[PDB]
Amino acid sequence: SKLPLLTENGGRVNRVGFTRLSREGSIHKFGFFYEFTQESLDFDSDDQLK
Amino acid sequence: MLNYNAPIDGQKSSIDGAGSDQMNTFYWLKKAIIQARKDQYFMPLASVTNM
Repeated sequence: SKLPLLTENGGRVNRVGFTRLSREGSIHKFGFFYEFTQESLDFDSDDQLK
Repeated sequence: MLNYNAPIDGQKSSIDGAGSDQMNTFYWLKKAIIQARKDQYFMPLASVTNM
């Protein structure tokens, strides 16, 4: 039914169109921290606790 | 803040959790405090007679 059958007299027939979509993506932030007191590193059994 | 607390008196250090504790908690000076011989009179005033 929808075949572009074009005759011999031509004319404005069989016109088409075009589209386009778009994608997306965002950026988030992460992070964490830990705490220590100097004594807990100076007076300690293990040398390289850090 | 993980603090050293006091392992000697019983309080476990913060990083030492569950069944653990500090494993070098003092210092051995390794220099014993010994006493010398008591002063000895009587003994050096003595002649000997061999048997």
